[PDB]
Amino acid sequence: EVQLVESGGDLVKPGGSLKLSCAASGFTFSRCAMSWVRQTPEKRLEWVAGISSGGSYTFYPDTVKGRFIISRNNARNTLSLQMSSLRSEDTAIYYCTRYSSDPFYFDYWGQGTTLTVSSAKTTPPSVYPLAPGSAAQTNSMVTLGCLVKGYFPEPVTVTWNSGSLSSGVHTFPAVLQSDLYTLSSSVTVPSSPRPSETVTCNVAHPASSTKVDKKIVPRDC
Amino acid sequence: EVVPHKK
Amino acid sequence: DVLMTQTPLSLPVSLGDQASISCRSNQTILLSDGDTYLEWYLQKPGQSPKLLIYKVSNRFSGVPDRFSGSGSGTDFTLKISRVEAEDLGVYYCFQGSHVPPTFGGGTKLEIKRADAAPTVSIFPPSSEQLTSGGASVVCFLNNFYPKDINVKWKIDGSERQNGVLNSWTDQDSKDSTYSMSSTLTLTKDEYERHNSYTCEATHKTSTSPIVKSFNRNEC
Ligand SMILES: *[C@@H]1O[C@H](CO)[C@@H](O)[C@H](O)[C@H]1NC(C)=O
Repeated sequence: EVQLVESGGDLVKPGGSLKLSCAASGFTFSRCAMSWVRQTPEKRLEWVAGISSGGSYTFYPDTVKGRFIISRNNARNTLSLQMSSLRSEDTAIYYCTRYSSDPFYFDYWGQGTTLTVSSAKTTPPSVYPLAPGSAAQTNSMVTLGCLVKGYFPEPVTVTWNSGSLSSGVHTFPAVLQSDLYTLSSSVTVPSSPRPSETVTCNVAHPASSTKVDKKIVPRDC
Repeated sequence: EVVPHKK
Repeated sequence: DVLMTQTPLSLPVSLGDQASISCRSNQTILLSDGDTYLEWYLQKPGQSPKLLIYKVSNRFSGVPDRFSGSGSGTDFTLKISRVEAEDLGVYYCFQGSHVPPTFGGGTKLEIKRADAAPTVSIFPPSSEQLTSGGASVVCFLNNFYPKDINVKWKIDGSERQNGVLNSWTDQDSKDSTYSMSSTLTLTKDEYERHNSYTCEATHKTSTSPIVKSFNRNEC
């Protein structure tokens, strides 16, 4: 069954260059034309390069023409995209896509790799706990949570009690303010832990490595 | 060879 | 290029009804061999886009017989009939007939449901935060429907503030409600001038604003 898996997106700076790759497995790659379609952070989809089954023919939109080269090793089945003079507009999830037999539409799509083009220097996060705060107030369940502040680029992963706290949580989309993001996540537990049992909150930030496990203890002051 | 968008 | 307008941008519908998303090109998609290549793709919550209808009426294998596509020349349309909740996602229409192959804007299909009032939760700055001068008062409006919500900050009763972040979730797959977090940020010098912090939120479920608060000196 068709699988297309891509790798390469990292934080690149403007002026830069990256090369993303895509592995196919599950079908005779050499008879299928292939393509790299991209999803802009505003969710609108743009097609950026398309390639014939033998690597002879190469098609590009006017915006990437000149700066992106697409190619394919039909023997260790990989398809690629080498990206030169990047701009910030090129940020997005790049999708390795497989053209139909009837080559005008795509039938399978890869899982995607984010390329970020920016001049912000990466920063770790500061994770602070938010506890019921004032007098709690007792009525079976309580909302506790994390604030993950001041990191760049995305991603962070928020997990409660290593993954056992799995119901109740909500992990809000990140808002980017002045080149630094902020993200928060809540959790609703019955009132029996937090009292008795530990709620730790576990964020981790890939770019800078950084794992932080804060605990939600009751602040009173 | 299969070429995109050409029959 | 060939602009593919798509309407409407967001479409509330309730399990059991019909949804028509429709897409339109400013140039014909009909090539001389009589093939009209307008395809419809689905981006579910979290995953990557799937082919559903391809070449205007045909259905790729595995798509339910409730996704049906019609139209010709320049106006095209998808009918999802008897909508079920695992159909929420963004529907994109596309055209491979001319290079470059363009895509439409997207249609979020939203599952309509009975209203739910929010659950406001307001948190005070943590002492940890304060030992570097920041102070961000977080407010959580977890668990509600419709998306449209009003949220205001008032410190001491007077004022209100700009210098805020608001972030909403998508429709929840097992629940169809939304959640949102509003963060109001101040400094230690600002936070220490004041006393009552308030989160004032309003929905369609209630005439008096839903209201959560704390009296500042629990740092
Ligand atoms: C469709 O719209 C785009 C943007 O306005 C334009 O470039 C294109 O030429 C239009 N197509 C036709 C056939 O006029």
